[PDB]
Amino acid sequence: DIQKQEVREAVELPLTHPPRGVLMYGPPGCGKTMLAKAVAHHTTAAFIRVVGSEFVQKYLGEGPRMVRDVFRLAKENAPAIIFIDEIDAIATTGADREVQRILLELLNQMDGFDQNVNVKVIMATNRADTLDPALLRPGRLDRKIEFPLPDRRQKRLIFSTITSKMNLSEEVDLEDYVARPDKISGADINSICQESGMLAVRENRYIVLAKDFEKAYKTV
Amino acid sequence: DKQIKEIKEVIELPVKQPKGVLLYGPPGTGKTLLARAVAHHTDCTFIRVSGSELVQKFIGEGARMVRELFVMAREHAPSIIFMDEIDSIGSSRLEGGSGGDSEVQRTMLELLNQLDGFEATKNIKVIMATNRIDILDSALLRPGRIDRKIEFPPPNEEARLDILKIHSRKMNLTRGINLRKIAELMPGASGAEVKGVCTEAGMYALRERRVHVTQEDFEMAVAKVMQKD
Amino acid sequence: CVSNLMVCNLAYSGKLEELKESILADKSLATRTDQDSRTALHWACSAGHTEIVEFLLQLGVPVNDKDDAGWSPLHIAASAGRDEIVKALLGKGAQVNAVNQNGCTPLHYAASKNRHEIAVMLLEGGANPDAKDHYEATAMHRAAAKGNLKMIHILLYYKASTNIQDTEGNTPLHLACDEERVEEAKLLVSQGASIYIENKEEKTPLQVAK
Repeated sequence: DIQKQEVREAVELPLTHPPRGVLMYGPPGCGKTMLAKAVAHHTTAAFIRVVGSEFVQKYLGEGPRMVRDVFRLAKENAPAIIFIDEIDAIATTGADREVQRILLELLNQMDGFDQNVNVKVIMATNRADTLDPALLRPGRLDRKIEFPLPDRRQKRLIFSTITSKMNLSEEVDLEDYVARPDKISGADINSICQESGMLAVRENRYIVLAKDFEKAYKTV
Repeated sequence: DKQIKEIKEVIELPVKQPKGVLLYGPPGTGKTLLARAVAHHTDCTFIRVSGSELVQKFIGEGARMVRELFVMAREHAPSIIFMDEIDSIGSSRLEGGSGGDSEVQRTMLELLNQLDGFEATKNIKVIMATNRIDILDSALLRPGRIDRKIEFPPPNEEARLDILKIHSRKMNLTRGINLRKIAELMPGASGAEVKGVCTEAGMYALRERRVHVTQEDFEMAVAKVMQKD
Repeated sequence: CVSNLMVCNLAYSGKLEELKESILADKSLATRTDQDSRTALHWACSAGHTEIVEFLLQLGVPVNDKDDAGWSPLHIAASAGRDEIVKALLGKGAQVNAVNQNGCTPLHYAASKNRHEIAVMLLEGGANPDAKDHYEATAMHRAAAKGNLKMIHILLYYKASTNIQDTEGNTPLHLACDEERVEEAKLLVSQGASIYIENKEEKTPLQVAK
């Protein structure tokens, strides 16, 4: 609802036509692949998918040449929505600090490309306690987009954005199923709804009910 | 134009000797927009101290770099030094705020004594930004030998007509807009509300597919930044 | 086949004559339990078949049989969206304020998607408008959260309290401020919702709303 619309209006609306740094967060929800693939289907361009730990090797001069060549085909061919995953691991160990200063080097190379430039630098993470304060500095990452997990509001918002995609009976409840995580600590409510799809996918029942919501709450 | 105009004949003078400058006022915006926008018109690097965590490990591990920062400023001969993180209302106890702030006031004391001591390259500059009794402590410490003094007004209405004009020359704007009520409808606490109405209103000018930004759009972005404030 | 029991799959699939011949052939089939601790009445209330639950209630099936998760046939019928099944179960004497494992009532699930008929018929039978689950949350949290302003109003017809504190401490006015429904915020404030009551976050409903 608000995540696909914030990432959508922050990526594809400035793509062919003012932020550009879309930072995906949220450690409860796995995520980070439904939006990369959804972008890989809605937009038809070149995508250099990089798990992050792909350019950590003996070499030191090869990294900048790799991001500069991928940036020359990204800067030459199309507004590549290149997806950098798990920056928290490579954001803190001489190799890791080495790709940390390298990470600030490419963050300066997007600082030279203020915005509306040919190509775009999206970003994904799940741990913000290890992220440098210079990474989330405004002007660099102007959009801090969360995975809907804060207990009070965005839990119901992600209930709405997951009920907008999948089937639904009127048995879908919110009070006991958002106040239960308020009493006992729980995570990945979206992935627990997906587990309810993994218990209603047994082809016995045609419409999902709350027996797999509470049964998913007690089993997983 | 009242800040960049006064700042051009000091910053841009050794470009196309003043030792430092201080900026006082409520903790809004204009201390970094001026130093980094005019440092950006200088085409020079921007060297920050920013005493905090992860910087005593990231930029140097056991180096206070009070001279090594002038070695990085010696190799990077065009440079502008500015204190940004220390400008906070938290250093108000006048004991640990004045001691912890007095370590950086001493740092810029020995730095101004290095610029007065000798010069290895030109364009070396330092910019201060504080608002507390520490301002009066700096006036007790500055015996007024080598320092430049430039008045920095707070983000008032007169600091919004000119920053709205300078920050409105960049993008398109209609001529039938009143530059008084739209400046008065963005009260206190920064100028980044003005720059957020301009820059965040250009996305509504592109959304509406208009070639020029209208006054109703600036009002819309005023309401949008006032929903966030 | 929703369950291993054949008569439950006949109750869900709507096999009227085969379920009548099966239960008339063997009376025990109506009362048999499956792995989910459900009977034919539960699945027939899920599917919403009228004549099947009228044959089962005609033979005298227990109306308040709870499963492992506590779902009574009124929870599943009022939670299914069928008015006639609620008419039959309330006609037989179902518990208007029965609680499942988590503690919700069929009035709550009726109030989820703003079902007016099931709300008026359950509340008319003697349901509790201010009924609370284990998690301290009445139906006005569904009504204000899901945007069901008409459920707020018809719960106020039955004198529902507007200031039930949640397990965090938020009144239903905060959940009216969740969806940013200004009509629900102003209407609840006018009808008697207290803005002064705060949660553990020490935030008023006006501070949480944007």
